[PDB]
Amino acid sequence: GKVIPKQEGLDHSVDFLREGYLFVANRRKSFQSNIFESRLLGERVICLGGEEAAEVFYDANKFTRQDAAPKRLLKTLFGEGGVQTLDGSEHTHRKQMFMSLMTKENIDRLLRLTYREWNQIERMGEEIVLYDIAQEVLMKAVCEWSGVPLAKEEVGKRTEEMRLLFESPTYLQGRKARSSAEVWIRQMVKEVRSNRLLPNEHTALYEFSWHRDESGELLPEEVVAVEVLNILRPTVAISVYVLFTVLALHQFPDVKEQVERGEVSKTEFVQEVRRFYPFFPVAAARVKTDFEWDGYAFPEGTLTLLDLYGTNHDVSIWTEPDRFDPSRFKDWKESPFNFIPQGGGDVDFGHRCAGEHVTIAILAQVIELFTKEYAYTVPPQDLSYSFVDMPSLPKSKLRLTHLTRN
Ligand code: HEM
Ligand SMILES: CCCCCCCCCCCCCC(=O)O
Repeated sequence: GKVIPKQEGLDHSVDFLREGYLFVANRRKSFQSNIFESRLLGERVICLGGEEAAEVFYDANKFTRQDAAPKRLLKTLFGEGGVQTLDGSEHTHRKQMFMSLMTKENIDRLLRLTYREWNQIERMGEEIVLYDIAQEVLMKAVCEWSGVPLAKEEVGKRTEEMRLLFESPTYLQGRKARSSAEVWIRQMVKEVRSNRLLPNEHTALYEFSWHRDESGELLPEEVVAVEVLNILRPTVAISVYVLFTVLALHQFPDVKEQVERGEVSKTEFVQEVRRFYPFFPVAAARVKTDFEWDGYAFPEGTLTLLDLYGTNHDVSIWTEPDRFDPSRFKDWKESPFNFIPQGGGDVDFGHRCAGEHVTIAILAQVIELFTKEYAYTVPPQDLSYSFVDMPSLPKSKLRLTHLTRN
């Protein structure tokens, strides 16, 4: 029989913009609570953080993603009708559609495509901006991987579009991008179902354009365009983690040397990059019907936020969360709720991120290239990144000089 700590005032949206990734964490410390209530986007909002609130937030008996995501993110970042917006058996079936791609062999294909693209950054020369090059590498690799025709002369435009999507006046700049992208891919989709274009099996455009939902029926063309965009867009967004991974290599020379000696694996270095650096701030959902957790009352329909970054730095879960220390993962298996940079819960039956294996494999290959394959200088520059602006980026965008093969 407890009261949920409540912030006074009519609107805290401005405060959420002011404090970004530190909003939930500042209030969890301030209140000394894993739960509190704010007002934003016109509504009462319940905020949560930590292992046990995470396990509750991913309890499908208690929470629903139906109408959870705000319509403006549907407009710019997520797409309408996507797997994000789905329920029960329908969601399980479509989520199995995404997971069919994440086989080891199909990811191997992707990683061969990224290696081949990366191999050409020796082309550009003695001075690269890593964020730009990463985006273009990833865009060409993931377009190829998904059977998506991407001509050379249009690589700037399409990669730019995906960037405005995952970085979403600028609001409707991102809106315009989403529209352009969606008709591009919708176009290609109808050329697939009418045999004017023939993408390979085990690619997203092929397997999605042909997908039969649980009725036995193909999906609408715009929905297919959305589901493809939910692979193209976040793969390019991996560029942010590329920046943070090379930054980690430069910022923590001792762990870099432990990576090169094999004391810590590449996977573990990647995990600690995803835990240490901010990227996705909160997941969202809605109380299904009135329930109680921990003596607290959740009213039906209440929008609810789970703190991903904050949970990843939770001092009750992690020893010295503020130290970059990949050895914290060796040998340590995470639960599905204590380490959640790309969502919590079970991937196949919950809304956890589809692309985690892809993310980790691409970042591990980056560690290999930027320690063993290439040599380079990091000149003095602004390598700081924001805790309040979303998403966070090292300011200089990682300017590398004197980049030569080892
Ligand atoms: C190749 C790269 C990626 C792919 C293909 C991908 C794909 C997806 C998909 C399909 C979903 C919806 C899952 C569902 O509704 O069941 C999702 C959600 C999500 N993704 Fe990823 N993503 C990628 C990269 C990333 C990156 C770089 C981040 C950075 C933090 C991230 C974090 C998340 C989070 C937090 C969610 C929501 C979890 C939730 O709603 O419970 N993903 N992703
Ligand atoms: C309620 C979610 C607010 C997110 C606002 C900041 C955007 C950072 C997330 C970008 C991650 C890219 C992955 C994706 O494209 O789906």
